[PDB]
Amino acid sequence: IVGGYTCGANTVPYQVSLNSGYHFCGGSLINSQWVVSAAHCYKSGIQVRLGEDNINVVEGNEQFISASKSIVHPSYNSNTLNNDIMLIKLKSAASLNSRVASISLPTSCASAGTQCLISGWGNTKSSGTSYPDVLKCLKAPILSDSSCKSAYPGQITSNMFCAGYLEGGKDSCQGDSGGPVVCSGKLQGIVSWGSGCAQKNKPGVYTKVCNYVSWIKQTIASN
Ligand SMILES: [Ca+2]
Repeated sequence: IVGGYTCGANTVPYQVSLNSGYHFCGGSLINSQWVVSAAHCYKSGIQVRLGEDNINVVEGNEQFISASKSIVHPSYNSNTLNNDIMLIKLKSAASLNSRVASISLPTSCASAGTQCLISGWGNTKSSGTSYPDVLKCLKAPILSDSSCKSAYPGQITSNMFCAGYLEGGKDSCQGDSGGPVVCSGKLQGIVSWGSGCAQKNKPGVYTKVCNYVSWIKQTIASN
């Protein structure tokens, strides 16, 4: 997250870190046994880390649980990033409390102008590299589809939205991918892609979760 603020420990209780020896992507806890992330974060050997603030220090609220199954969306396209969404089943259920909690799926899609909260452990610089140990947060609005398509001609599908600031300076970044965009208490986006981070006229692009609720619910019910 570029241009954000330190969230505070366990203030984003649905945020997870995906770990394969190191943090590589975020995700969101949607019930006690399932996480949703970005398909481009797929790899084998995932440990899901719940209850994290500092990802390099054991602080006392963590739960570390291996994945048993990963399910990339049937229609994910790695070249265009269309359908950039993946479900991860935990080997055992997490213990839920005020510091480790699920986020609700949306019943309706959010409109442009709605303010959302984006969070992650990704790079904090638009030039160069500095990775934080503690969770960072950013408040940002959903942009109109017309603004989004004008920023990224030929690249925005109906399964994507832009959020952020056309003036730049505040955005998600590398290492935030897979993490949550929460608006009005519901999961509306997944950090997906952008051109650099925090550049003028290049806001972040997010997977539009409201298009996937049926697939998510059916998949959980059967797996
Ligand atoms: Ca920790």
